[PDB]
Amino acid sequence: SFKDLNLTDAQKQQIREIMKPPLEERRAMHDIIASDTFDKVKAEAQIAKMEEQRKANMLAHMETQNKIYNILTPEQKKQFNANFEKRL
Amino acid sequence: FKDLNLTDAQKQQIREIMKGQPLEERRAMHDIIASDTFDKVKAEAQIAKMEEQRKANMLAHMETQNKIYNILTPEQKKQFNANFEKRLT
Ligand SMILES: [Cl-]
Ligand SMILES: [Cl-]
Ligand SMILES: [Zn+2]
Ligand SMILES: [Zn+2]
Ligand SMILES: [Zn+2]
Ligand SMILES: [Zn+2]
Ligand SMILES: [Zn+2]
Ligand SMILES: [Zn+2]
Ligand SMILES: [Zn+2]
Ligand SMILES: [Zn+2]
Ligand SMILES: [Zn+2]
Ligand SMILES: [Zn+2]
Ligand SMILES: [Zn+2]
Ligand SMILES: [Zn+2]
Ligand SMILES: [Zn+2]
Ligand SMILES: [Zn+2]
Ligand SMILES: [Zn+2]
Repeated sequence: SFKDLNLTDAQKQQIREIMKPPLEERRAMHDIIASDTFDKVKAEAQIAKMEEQRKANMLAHMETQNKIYNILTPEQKKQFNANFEKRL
Repeated sequence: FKDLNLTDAQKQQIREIMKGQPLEERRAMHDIIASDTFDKVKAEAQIAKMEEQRKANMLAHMETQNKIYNILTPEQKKQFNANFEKRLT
């Protein structure tokens, strides 16, 4: 939550600079779920299918969040970390 | 939408299904984000570790939903399947 940190105008521009759900996966889950048996082998295959895309997405997310973290003041960092701890 | 008109035997059964069917990953993520530099190889390791938990969580979720689907009447399964198309998890 980067909104409730009282971002300065410079920080808002910096975040803009930094920042610049497939139905296939649902249909595969549906085929596993709507069946008269639970096929664990087929489910594990399903779960693993978009491993690479997940990796790319989560690396992008974590890098972006790290970049934004590092434009914060020490006061804002403490708030961001406190918020991080009180969520899950 | 649980607009499926669940039999008390069905609901009893569902609760039973659910009854049957952590922090480390989060703190590691936190420590990657709250770091002076982004460490890609470390982030990749965190992501790979999270794939373990995701597989456990997804298998339990699909198994649970499958068990539910199979306590349903033909008309309720049609409805369950229609609801499925509108949902995202
Ligand atoms: Cl679907
Ligand atoms: Cl944490
Ligand atoms: Zn700039
Ligand atoms: Zn579907
Ligand atoms: Zn199908
Ligand atoms: Zn199979
Ligand atoms: Zn396995
Ligand atoms: Zn793999
Ligand atoms: Zn790769
Ligand atoms: Zn993101
Ligand atoms: Zn996040
Ligand atoms: Zn980058
Ligand atoms: Zn430092
Ligand atoms: Zn495993
Ligand atoms: Zn679940
Ligand atoms: Zn089981
Ligand atoms: Zn679901």
